[PDB]
Amino acid sequence: VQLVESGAEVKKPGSSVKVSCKASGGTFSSYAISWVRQAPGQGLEWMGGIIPILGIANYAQKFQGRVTITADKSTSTAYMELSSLRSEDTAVYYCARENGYSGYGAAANFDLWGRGTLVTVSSASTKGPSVFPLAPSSKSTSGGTAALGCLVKDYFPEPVTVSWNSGALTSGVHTFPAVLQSSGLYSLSSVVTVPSSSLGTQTYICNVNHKPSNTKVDKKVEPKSCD
Amino acid sequence: EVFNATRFASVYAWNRKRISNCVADYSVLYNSASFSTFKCYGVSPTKLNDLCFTNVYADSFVIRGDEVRQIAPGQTGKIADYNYKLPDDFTGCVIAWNSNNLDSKVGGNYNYLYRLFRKSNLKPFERDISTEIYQAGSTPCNGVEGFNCYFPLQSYGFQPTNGVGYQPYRVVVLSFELLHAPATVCGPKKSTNLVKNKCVNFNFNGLTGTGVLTESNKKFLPFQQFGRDIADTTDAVRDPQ
Amino acid sequence: QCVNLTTRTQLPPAYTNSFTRGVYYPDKVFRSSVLHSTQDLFLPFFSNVTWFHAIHVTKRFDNPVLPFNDGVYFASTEKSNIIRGWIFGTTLDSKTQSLLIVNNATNVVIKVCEFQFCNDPFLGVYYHKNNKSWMESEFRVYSSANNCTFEYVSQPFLMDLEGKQGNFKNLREFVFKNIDGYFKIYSKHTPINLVRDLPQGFSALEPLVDLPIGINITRFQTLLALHRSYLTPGDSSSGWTAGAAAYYVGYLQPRTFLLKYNENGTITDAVDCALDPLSETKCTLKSFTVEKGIYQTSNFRVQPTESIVRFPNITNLCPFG
Amino acid sequence: SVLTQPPSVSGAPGQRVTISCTGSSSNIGAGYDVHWYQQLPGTAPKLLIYGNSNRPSGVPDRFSGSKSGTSASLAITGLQAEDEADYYCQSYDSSLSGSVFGGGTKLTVLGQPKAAPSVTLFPPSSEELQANKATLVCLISDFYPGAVTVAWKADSSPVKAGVETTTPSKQSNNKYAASSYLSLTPEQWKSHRSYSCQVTHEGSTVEKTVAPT
Ligand SMILES: *[C@@H]1O[C@H](CO)[C@@H](O)[C@H](O)[C@H]1NC(C)=O
Ligand SMILES: *[C@@H]1O[C@H](CO)[C@@H](O)[C@H](O)[C@H]1NC(C)=O
Ligand SMILES: *[C@@H]1O[C@H](CO)[C@@H](O)[C@H](O)[C@H]1NC(C)=O
Repeated sequence: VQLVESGAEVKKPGSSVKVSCKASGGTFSSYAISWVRQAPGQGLEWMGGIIPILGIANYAQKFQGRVTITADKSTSTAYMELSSLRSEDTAVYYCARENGYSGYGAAANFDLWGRGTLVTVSSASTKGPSVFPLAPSSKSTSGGTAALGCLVKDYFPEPVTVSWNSGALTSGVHTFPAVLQSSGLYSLSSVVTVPSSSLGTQTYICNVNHKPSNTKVDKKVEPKSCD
Repeated sequence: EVFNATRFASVYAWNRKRISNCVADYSVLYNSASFSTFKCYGVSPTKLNDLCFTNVYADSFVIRGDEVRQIAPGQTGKIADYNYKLPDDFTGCVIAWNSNNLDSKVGGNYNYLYRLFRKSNLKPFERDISTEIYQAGSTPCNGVEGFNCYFPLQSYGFQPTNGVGYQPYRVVVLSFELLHAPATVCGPKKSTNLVKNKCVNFNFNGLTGTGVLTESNKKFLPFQQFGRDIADTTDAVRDPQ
Repeated sequence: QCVNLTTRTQLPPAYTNSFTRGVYYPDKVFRSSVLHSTQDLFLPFFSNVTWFHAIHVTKRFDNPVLPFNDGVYFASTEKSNIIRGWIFGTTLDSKTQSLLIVNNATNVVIKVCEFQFCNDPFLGVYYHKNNKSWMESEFRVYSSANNCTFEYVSQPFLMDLEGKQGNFKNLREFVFKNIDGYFKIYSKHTPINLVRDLPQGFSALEPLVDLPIGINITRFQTLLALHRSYLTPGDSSSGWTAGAAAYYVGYLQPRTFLLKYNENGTITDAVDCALDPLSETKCTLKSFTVEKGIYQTSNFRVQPTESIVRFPNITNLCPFG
Repeated sequence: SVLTQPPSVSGAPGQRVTISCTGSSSNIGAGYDVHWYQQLPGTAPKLLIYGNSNRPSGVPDRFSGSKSGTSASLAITGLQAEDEADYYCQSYDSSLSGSVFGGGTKLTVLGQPKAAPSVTLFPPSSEELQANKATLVCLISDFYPGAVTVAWKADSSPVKAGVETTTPSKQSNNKYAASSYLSLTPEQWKSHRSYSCQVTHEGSTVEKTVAPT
């Protein structure tokens, strides 16, 4: 079968996170289900495994009593609750399945895995984004091409997609990734190469959508008059 | 940490520890005056430190108070045949004690599991972690909790307010291996009180001489053990104490 | 991983003479005021020994694969700790139990395993611009390893990573033997002020730890370390530097030596029996002082070099079965 | 933790490449089976081989697993265009009371030839100056590979504050592009005479400056 998980989710440093694990079909109420995490920089850890039949918790000695995993038999799902988050919890969790066997070793193997849930916690929480226009000058346009775009600043959280004329511009578009600043903030940019013969007859606008903030700014872009 | 820890494992997946490149003394494990039952076959409990073996396999798990008599070769039950089988040539040394103040709590402690159903027997010294639903008939069930399909793994009934024959007993078995190889871990000779200025007999790893041990006034270099003289006679041995 | 070198000019090795070198403790017992002789692997005095250079000012870098015999003598008047460690093996193709005894800047690593030894494993010290210190960054000794059994860690020892071009101030001797498969290491530091032609001084060698590996060693090779300063472009092809070092490689011969023990119990003098008739008489009479008179040391037997076995006027064959 | 792994391993496309997993005598050498996984950067890891004796459905037979005493080994034959991932060593540990993974080794070819870069320096606009901040951008595009060292200067001293570099991503024409920001204030933006971002790429240094006045 296939196990689906939730998408990206951000929270506060010291609050509780609520994610879930859905199962498509069956073969979920008969085998054990564990949770394996992965963080860029170190190896893979193992918090614990929960059995859905008896409902018995089995964690590790390296993790203290701060995470609780429950199971449901009515809809065949599992939930994960973790409070008092720290600055190291920026990782991704996986909803794995265990299938035991017989032999001299008898080790726990992970034959079936999940999709993944990106849980990133940091400062500089959700706020109002601000986009600034960008126009070329007389020195930057020496040939028959021009470079302009829109700069997105103080936006949170990820992901954020940019668009040009509601997707009417395809050739010459480029989306730049984000970066970690000194205060936990991100910044991106996007520039398009257009000829100078269309700078006086057609305008360029940027449409930015933000589903976590439910905001959508529509700013104008005009060439500079001094240069 | 194998004896004193924060928690233990179950019987279907127990802790396996190997003692290699180490040395220990089984004298402290005998005068503890804290164990409930102590059985040790294949060798006497008081003369197992002189003779030593190649490897030491130690397994630790939990069991009830009425099942401590089942850890023996030559009987059939429900736990000794589906979780850990004992062969005929079993020279192990089992130790058990009662520590109900840590593995039990109010409300019902059901942390550890056990296997109850199995298709057939198993070869001794083999772990079984199969969580497949044991079918008792001839029709499949697609892993459901209905007819003809019961789950072999069942919970416990540990409670700190029970009697004596139903309490969680920490049971451990120390088995020895005999192969064509040097002793990775061996019982060492015990020390004896230090005596000097009398006619004694000592064996300092290189000789067995009878004489006295007088206090010398010369210090040797820290790389030798013995010492000869002009007449070619070993009359100066450094005490490793 | 390792890289290949380029063909350049080198200097041929020279042959020098030793002066009372290669004396160690032949046993682990205490002796005093006794003149006892034993039969072990020592170095004959006034013998022809090889000499290899390691100075830059040119570009002298020679590390051949010399065959390891029963007992060697590796003496080096180390000044700035250029030589890091030594390797051992038979064919160096990840087929036998090779040895790796290196002395890094953190701890001594004695790991006898099946590492992939390349043609010329060498250490690399790079000089940083921000930090004014010599740090080791190019760790090119082996490729990888699959499975191993033996692993031992020795005591930590500090080393200096800065290489100069001045005169030497210390002298280190290394003796590696192999009996019953046991590995013996004799090392002792002795300060001295000389660049070549070692003096006639006397100094014993005390062992540190015995390594029961139980394998056979037939070849050995020493490791050298280079520096990467701002004067060189930083490539290990034609531009590099090695400072100044000089190590001696000698083969121990099975010759009996008469040792002298004082009241403290240290070795003071060494007398051979197969080098000089005077020393032979001194070691056979069991006395360091010989008066006037005639003595008998050994016998003189002429070994036959030819064998004339022939049978004339006779022949025939046999029908077996 | 208790399981170590080499950080990198080199190989050739057509030879045999092996790796080793080393731990203790209580997790791998005690008798427990080992499990190898593949961590591809961009999808979930799957099962490759369990117990070093059986073959699951959907895996090729080129992977070979064996246990030589206290160490496990993985051997492959032939490097295809899908081996740009990480291999981990997983075994059941009794001292940790659970399963623990290894370190992870990287095995991939950069395939990153050099290319001539082209930089663009853009001054901030007039609408950005009243927001009490100054974001000096410096966009680099059409270069290969994506390893550019970004430095800033104000004609009298290098700037070691507010410098940020982003990672470059692949374009549609097999090129890379990135941008560097500089967080400053508009009060000190007009006092200095000029600003510039200096970069290098295999010795090639391209310098571009602007003037606010
Ligand atoms: C044995 O231990 C005692 C005390 O721990 C110490 O004084 C003595 O030097 C030791 N002997 C050795 C290490 O040979
Ligand atoms: C040797 O012993 C004598 C007296 O027994 C002493 O004076 C001298 O310092 C010792 N030599 C050493 C320790 O080098
Ligand atoms: C055979 O013997 C005769 C006399 O003994 C001798 O002259 C002749 O040379 C011999 N032939 C050989 C040795 O071939």
